[PDB]
Amino acid sequence: ERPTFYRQELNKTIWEVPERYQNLSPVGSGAYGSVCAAFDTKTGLRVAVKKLSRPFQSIIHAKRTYRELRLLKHMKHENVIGLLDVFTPARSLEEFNDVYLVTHLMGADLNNIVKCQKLTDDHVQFLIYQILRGLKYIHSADIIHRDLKPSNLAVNEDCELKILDFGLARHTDDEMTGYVATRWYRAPEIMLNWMHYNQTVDIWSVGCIMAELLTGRTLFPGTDHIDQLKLILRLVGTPGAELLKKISSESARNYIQSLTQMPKMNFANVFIGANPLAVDLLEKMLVLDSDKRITAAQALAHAYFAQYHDPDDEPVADPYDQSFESRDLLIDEWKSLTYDEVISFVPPPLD
Ligand SMILES: O=C(Nc1ccc2ccn(CCc3ccncc3)c2c1)c1cc(F)cc(N2CCOCC2)c1
Repeated sequence: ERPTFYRQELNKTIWEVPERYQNLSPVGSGAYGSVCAAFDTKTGLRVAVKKLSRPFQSIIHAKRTYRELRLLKHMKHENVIGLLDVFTPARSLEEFNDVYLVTHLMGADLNNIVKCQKLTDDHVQFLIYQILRGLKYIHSADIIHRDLKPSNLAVNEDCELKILDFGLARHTDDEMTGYVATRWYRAPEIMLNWMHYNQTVDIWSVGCIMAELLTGRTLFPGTDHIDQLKLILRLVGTPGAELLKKISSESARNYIQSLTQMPKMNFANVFIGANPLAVDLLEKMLVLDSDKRITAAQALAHAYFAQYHDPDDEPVADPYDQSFESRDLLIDEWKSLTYDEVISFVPPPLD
């Protein structure tokens, strides 16, 4: 049953993959992984193959490897990345040291859609509807994306959208410093660590994306974390009594009350010419208090998407057991858990 593997050096990386994968070519890499494009001769699909970099070098890395595979094996939704294959060249656990993941090849993301074409209200309707439909699914499994930005959304020529995560390196202080797309879509409560965050972090990110599809421009292109907070508060208004109380960071909470109070602005006078229903939806997404933000499920029932809403084709996820996240284990334990998931993978219906 075990395929035959062949070797190849590509940018100083030894790729050992099954013979089904041909025409391997580097797309990109980082600390957590290397990615190639290839052609899958079994399914006939252009695919991305990610080779994980030192997946078991520490506890943190091992747990991270296990986490991603558990996530990917669970996600089965039209608007969310599907796992086509996972494999390792190793014939046993003793020699299990490499993991490769395969999915459908992107190419075009929402970033290049927004820069290099005219988007109509009906295109915006369709693209945000598909982000929220994917999001209803993943939130239903208590999965939080936390890094939704236009580079993590794949968009094909028919305007069909998938949510993925193309993060190949760590989410460090330096990667979030300055004038960077890395921070522009983050809910303020996670950007400044105000509190224990909830899944409505992702809804904040949708609002910033929806706004950018409407105007063609970044909503909050802060030059640093504080400049970004100023851009945000200028639009949505400074916190009132109720929200401040909920900010457990005494340090965060005292910086806020130094700011001069500002009202929420008129969104119709920022988003000029836009569908009044878009503006309405945006006002419900872009709300400082995460408790009061619209959820994906609620947002799908909004008038703005009447053209597309179908309550019988907006599925929820099967229960997802995340108890491992509380679990403390050894590198070797995380590794064998990971091995069991590799060996147990069943590919999706062909094709
Ligand atoms: O996208 C993820 N992983 C992944 C798996 C396989 C491949 C192959 C290539 N890449 C890089 C991205 C890419 C894909 C296709 N074509 C070009 C590039 C992979 C990345 C991924 C990982 C996660 F930990 C969470 C989510 N989320 C969690 C929350 O819900 C959404 C899914 C997605």
